[PDB]
Amino acid sequence: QVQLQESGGGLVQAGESLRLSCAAGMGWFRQAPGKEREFVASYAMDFVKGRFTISRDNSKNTLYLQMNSLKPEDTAVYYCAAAKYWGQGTQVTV
Amino acid sequence: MERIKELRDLMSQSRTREILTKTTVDHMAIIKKYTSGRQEKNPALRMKWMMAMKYPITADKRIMEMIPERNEQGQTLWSKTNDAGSDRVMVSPLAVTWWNRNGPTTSAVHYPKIYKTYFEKVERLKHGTFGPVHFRNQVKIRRRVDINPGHADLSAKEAQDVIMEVVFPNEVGARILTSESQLTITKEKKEELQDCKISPLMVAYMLERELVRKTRFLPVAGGTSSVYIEVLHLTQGTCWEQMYTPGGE
Amino acid sequence: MDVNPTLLFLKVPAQNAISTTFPYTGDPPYSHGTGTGYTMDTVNRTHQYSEKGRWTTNTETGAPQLNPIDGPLPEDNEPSGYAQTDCVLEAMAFLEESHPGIFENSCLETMEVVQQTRVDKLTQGRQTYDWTLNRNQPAATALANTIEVFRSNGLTANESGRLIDFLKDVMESMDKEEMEITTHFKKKQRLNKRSYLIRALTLNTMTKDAERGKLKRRAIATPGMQIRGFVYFVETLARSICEKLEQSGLPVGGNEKKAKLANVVRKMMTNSQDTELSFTITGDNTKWNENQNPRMFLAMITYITRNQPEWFRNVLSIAPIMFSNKMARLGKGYMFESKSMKLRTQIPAEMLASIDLKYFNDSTRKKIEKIRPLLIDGTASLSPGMMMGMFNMLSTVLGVSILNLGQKRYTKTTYWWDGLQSSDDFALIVNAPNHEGIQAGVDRFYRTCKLLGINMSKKKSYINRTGTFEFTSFFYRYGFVANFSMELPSFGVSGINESADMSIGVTVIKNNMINNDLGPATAQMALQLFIKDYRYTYRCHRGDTQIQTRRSFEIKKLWEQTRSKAGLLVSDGGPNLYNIRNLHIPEVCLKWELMDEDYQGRLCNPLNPFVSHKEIESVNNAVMMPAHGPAKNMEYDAVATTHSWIPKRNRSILNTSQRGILEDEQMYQKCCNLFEKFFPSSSYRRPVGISSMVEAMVSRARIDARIDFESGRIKKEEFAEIMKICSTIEELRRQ
Amino acid sequence: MEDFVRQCFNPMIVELAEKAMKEYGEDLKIETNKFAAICTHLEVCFMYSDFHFINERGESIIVESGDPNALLKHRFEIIEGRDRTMAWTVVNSICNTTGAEKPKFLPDLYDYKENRFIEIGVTRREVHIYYLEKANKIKSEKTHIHIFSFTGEEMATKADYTLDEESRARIKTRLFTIRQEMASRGLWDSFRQSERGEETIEERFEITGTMRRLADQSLPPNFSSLENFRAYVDGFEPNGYIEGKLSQMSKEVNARIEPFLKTTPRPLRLPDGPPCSQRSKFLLMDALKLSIEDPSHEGEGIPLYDAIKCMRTFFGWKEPNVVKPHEKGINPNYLLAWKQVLAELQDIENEEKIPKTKNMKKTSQLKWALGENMAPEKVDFDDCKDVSDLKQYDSDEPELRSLASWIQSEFNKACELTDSSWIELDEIGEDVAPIEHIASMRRNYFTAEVSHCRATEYIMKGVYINTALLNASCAAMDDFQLIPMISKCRTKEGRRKTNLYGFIIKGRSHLRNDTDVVNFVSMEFSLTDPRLEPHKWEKYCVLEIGDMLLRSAIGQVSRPMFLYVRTNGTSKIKMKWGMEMRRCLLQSLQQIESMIEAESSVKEKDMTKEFFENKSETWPIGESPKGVEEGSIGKVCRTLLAKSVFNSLYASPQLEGFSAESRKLLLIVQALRDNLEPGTFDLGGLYEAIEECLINDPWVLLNASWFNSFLTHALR
RNA sequence: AGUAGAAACAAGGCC
RNA sequence: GGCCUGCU
Repeated sequence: QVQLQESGGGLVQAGESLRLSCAAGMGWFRQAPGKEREFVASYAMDFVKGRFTISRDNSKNTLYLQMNSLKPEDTAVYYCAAAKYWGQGTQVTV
Repeated sequence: MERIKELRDLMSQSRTREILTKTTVDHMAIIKKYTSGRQEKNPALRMKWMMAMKYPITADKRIMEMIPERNEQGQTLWSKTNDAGSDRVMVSPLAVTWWNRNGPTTSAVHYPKIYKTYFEKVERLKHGTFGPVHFRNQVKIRRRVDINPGHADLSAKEAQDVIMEVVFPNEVGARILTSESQLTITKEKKEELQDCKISPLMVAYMLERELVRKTRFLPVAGGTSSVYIEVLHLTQGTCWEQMYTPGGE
Repeated sequence: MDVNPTLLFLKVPAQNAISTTFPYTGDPPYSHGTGTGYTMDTVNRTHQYSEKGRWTTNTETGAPQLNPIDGPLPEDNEPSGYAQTDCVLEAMAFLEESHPGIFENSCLETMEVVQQTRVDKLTQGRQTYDWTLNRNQPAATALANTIEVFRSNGLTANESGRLIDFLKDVMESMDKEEMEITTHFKKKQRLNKRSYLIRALTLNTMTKDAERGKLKRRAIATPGMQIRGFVYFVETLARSICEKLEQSGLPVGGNEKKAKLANVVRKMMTNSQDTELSFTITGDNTKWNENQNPRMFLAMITYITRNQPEWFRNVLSIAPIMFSNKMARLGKGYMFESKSMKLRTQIPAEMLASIDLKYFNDSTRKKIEKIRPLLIDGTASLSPGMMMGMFNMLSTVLGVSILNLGQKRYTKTTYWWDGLQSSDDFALIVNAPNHEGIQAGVDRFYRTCKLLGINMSKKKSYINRTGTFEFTSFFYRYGFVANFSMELPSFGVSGINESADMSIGVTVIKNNMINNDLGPATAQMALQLFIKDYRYTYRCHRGDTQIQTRRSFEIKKLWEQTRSKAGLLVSDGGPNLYNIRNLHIPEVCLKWELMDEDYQGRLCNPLNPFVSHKEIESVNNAVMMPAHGPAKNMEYDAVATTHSWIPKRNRSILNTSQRGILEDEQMYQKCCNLFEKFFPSSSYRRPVGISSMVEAMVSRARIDARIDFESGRIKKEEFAEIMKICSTIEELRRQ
Repeated sequence: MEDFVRQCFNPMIVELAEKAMKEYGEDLKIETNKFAAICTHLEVCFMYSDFHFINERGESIIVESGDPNALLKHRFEIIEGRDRTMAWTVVNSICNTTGAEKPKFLPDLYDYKENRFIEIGVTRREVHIYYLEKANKIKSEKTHIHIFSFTGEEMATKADYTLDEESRARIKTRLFTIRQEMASRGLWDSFRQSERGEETIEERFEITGTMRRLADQSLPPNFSSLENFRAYVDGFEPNGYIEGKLSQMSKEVNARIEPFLKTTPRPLRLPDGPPCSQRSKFLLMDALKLSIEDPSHEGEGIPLYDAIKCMRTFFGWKEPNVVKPHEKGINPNYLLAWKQVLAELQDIENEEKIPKTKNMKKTSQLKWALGENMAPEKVDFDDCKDVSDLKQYDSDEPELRSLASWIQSEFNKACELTDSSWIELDEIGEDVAPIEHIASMRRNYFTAEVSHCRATEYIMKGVYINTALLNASCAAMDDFQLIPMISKCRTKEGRRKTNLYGFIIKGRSHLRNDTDVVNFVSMEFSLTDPRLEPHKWEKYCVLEIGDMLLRSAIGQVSRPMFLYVRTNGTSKIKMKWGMEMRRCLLQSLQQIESMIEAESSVKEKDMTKEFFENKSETWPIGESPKGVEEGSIGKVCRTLLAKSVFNSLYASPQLEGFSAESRKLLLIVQALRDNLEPGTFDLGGLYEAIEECLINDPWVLLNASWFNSFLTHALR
């Protein structure tokens, strides 16, 4: 019943910014190439706190993840999730 | 006889009849407190302002038939103009002093028996023995202490039934007091005040004050006894201690 | 040489002579005219501290309301009412965790009280805004008028005699199409749904007088009678909660406040080792009431009442629901003067919505322009925040939650803090290993306060090392120091009556000797001055003097008539036997053994026409509004003498269209006196039941005539006369 | 089943049973058999009680209809049919009058012959079980019990049946009528067993209708219904949400502590403008006294005669003339008022007995001086809207005025000793305890120190003037009244003396509100020439009225003697507070006694005598150009008394605001001097709060100057 | 005029 | 001119 599509990923410079959006409680999760899933935001993880901000428009049915001051260690597929329902993910490469 | 007669007279007039009919017993209190008189915000200012008027106090209508309208020189003692929202008439303060020099006299022998607390205080102080004043810093520490020295180990509600059965034996209702201490208190205060005619309400109030235990938080240094706390102002100070032993001990 | 008292502080520490800095010997400031300007200013200020919220229009009242909750976080140190729901819920959760079982217990006792409370408890209150007449009236009068209107409209559940049933009727009135009210000028007027909603949700605004300690005047509010029961229940719950919190100081007295302050300072400093530094902040909160949103109180209570019967939750939630939609009456109005034509005019505040702005100055013009959008039917919507400390206890609960949120278990850092909160005032003791730690702790405390809609007044606050601080005019310097300047205004004649004034004065001297460290010689001087003022006020001079007054003749003849003149009361022109040892004895009992039996009997005569006693509550209780504090009641020891008269009433009702209230007063008092003569316990214990007056009175007449014959004065002739007179009044009540 | 009670029973019983139904709060539609059963119980109660009368004998007289007579006594008097409160009222009354025992449950009837209760109950079941059932329900009962049952049988203990048997035949005929009438109805499928003692109820407080919608509009911004918000709250648990917002919140939201050092505090700025004027209601430093040396006490005497006698003691009167005009009024009116006062004083002197209180004529002079008929007439807005001049009352910050040096000298000479005792204290109970003796000795020392002080004279002047003014306003509301300023002192030689400073004319004083103003005109003699400090007398009109000769070694001075005349006003609150000026004595001497006690707590001994006699210890109580000057404890007493007196005289909102906002800074400075590392969050805000209270009041400006001097001397 | 200070008093209303 | 009220 809940389909999800992520937008707003891509190639960015280190120290740059990026606004992920997921069209549909909700979470943003990430997967680096050599690992399983990592919690980003729902609350934010230690590795992304202060840099990254999660915000939703319930009238647009969209969840946003505003990433700033990006590091090479953010480089992952960023997946959106609804709580059981998972997006396909958007590639972010820093 | 009389009581039902003014009852019938009240029911004669339509408005009072309606008030008596539609008003239920529970609303008794409400309508009794129903008044247009606001509670004064600055009592001192108006007491100093009203006493400069003629006829500043109020008294029952009966005053018009016990005290003459004027004294020897013609200073008026009472007026026939009633108060705002009562049948009482406004009268001059002289009508008080007049009542204390030529008014009716009675036998006040039973007031000491009624106002037990105050007379016990007086008796305790009259036989007290003072001692030397010692000047040294007093470490006043704040503690919860009982101020009433005659409390019979009863709470407010606990002694309220006792008070009713002592004064209003018929309105007690379901309650029949179980504790035997209450039994003896009822017996004593019943046989003692059997014909006292001060007022049921004041008798009940003073019995409540005497029997009910009351407690307050105060800065004390030493003492801590009920008899030693009523004179806490006289025995303990900022830098002086006055040894005292009430007459009871 | 020029004299300068302030230089005295160069040798005597400031707190040891702080009494000199309290000019409480002169007339306190008073307001003279309308309080409409202050009301409008307060409304605008409350609405602009939450400007960044979101606007809506209520579908029932049609008024614009501003919701700032969960709004943007503040980016400046200015006052802000943008409280965050999640943060406050978390604070309450931590409060519960640190004090398990607090909410459940408090809710249990509150449920007991609510389901056993009676309607008459609402009469025990000061002025309340009666909507039947759109004016402030005594609580009992407003309650009676509202009950009469409800019964006339068909809402008679309050006849059950239960406050919960009265509130049920109040809520049911909200869903009525058309109510009816009475007005005298009697005319029956019809109020539609919206008009009655606004009349039940509105507040009456006045100006606070006798307020010492500030140059500018403020405005205060009084709610109606429909919302006071819910407020009573909510405050009962909040009091039961705070009584379980040692960090709160609102539900206690002054001495308890001092004891708790001493305990907390000793706990904080003593536990601190040599390495930890300690600092005390003497904080005041700016715009405390204007920044507390009722929706947040709703959230706090619904979190408190979790896992409780739904009816309890609903009845406790009704109050903040009405405060969130509360309206405020602008006030008396505005008075204009024309010097060219030499006249004056008084326009009511309700015209501010439509009246042109040519008559108003720039400041008032702008205030009206800003407040007009919120004007609905002559009253302004005040949703964003509380007006004047109606929820004192819930605000104290929130402050105590903030204080407890730094117990070093939630700080997660070396620094920590504690202290005491009493609404609008607090003392905060913060300990940390270094000045940087103290700075971080205070910064985080301030930030957390700003997340709950609470602001700290930086201008009226300062931080020093622990050992010296202030709290509600109590100056602590290694131990609390007496002031005695706060109680100075209470050293005169109270203004109740002669005996009451004497007893109250001596008792006040005694108490201030016990608590405020009043000196012996100072107490004797106070006694002398009080006696002088008492004699000069009541025209009762020593009697042996030649001071001619309106009462000096009767007093002098009483003096010359009496043999043992030492027993005469000061009220009757006798000598004063009071002293430091006799301050706890009533005057009558101190002079009892010296009075002549004739004068003693004349004085304490039950048949005197002056003494009047109404209820057990008003026997020896005097309401003295203390300086720099809320109205308080005192028990004063006094003997019922001929001097216990009650003074004259206002008597100005005779010139007003509300003149019939006096006739109703007289008739109600006549009926009440008759009932009391029929039911002697009417005063001491308020009667209960569901029957009507005449039934009880006639039936008790039956029985008492019977039994008083079975032994007493009655006779068969009289008993039968009473029986058939009872039948006569029965058939009269039939028709 | 209710149709039966519709049909058979009379109204009286059915509404009695309906009110008994309402009594315990259960509804009649759910279970009605109880209604029928208890109404039949009530019916048997009536039918058993009525038709049964007694006369002075026992042996009840039974009449089918009560004949007109006094002989209508009822044999059995009913208990039930009444509310619980009244049922217990009758129970208690019977017990207290009959001397019988009080039952714990409700009886049904009382009887005289046997002087006891009857508890009638007719149950469906047979008697011989229900009887002992209710008997074991009732503990140790002497009330006789009697029950019937439908089969027709009767029983009772003692084999006692208390009245006629034809009545009981009546009862059982009624009983079987009931029975074989239900026979036509058919109710015994439940009649025998229909009540089992159910007592339960659930309290229901439901939010619905409009009040529910209001609940839906009192939630956080992103909630739609109270149901959803309560569900969210119940499901809410702490998951570190305060930390997230604290991290996200801007760092500019801080409470940084600014260190408070010696160089931090700056002197308070005083307002600049025209010099400050005099506001007192009477002359303080420039007063003059005409005396008689009479033996009367303060209140003893008659005012007008004393004033006239004092004024006749002075010779050298001259025709009055203007010296310094009011600069805003009509000085000739003041001149004419003075001459009118003199003329009417003579008029009183001529007649038989000096009146206790005199009323003056309402001439145009005092009509203007007292501001009569100047209040604008009150009208309605609908009649005055086109008037361009119509606007609000002038509401702006008061005029700014700079401090002058006269208030400093006035306070200086308000703390100086005098050649008289201005306090005659009342009596107290003879001291019995040693502590009372110590208190009395201390009090005597302070009275000796402060009685000879200008502050006490000002206290007495203000108290007397305000008392007289208030009493005259309350008594003579309409008509202008003359009141001579009188104060009685005692000389060093011990001779009592009276002093007449001048006169006060009170005007119309119809004071309703505590803020309503009563206007009067005050005239006071003096010798101080007003040509040296004119700015201090902006609102006064000063005439030349005579010459005075006081004995001096320089021949004899023959100084001029002027009259300060002005229009002033007060209010009920101001009069009341000025008539309680004696508490300044309290304030001051409480402070001094606190000092003495604090010092004596160090040395275990009372330290009053050496403080007042040796005068070794001194406190900083003023600054001279040489430096800070210290004085003995008595001078501190007088200084504090003068400070309190001036607080009571120049009271104003400015004083309160400045006092509070300067006590804050004083506490901060004290913390600094105590080495307690004081800190502030916004000191500029506190300074601005203090500086906004200083506008035009001489007293508050002098206090601010004193505070600046204290800061300058402190912080070292 | 005067009192006082963010608005008022310097009598009100009723005939 | 006559009368009413002084916290309504």
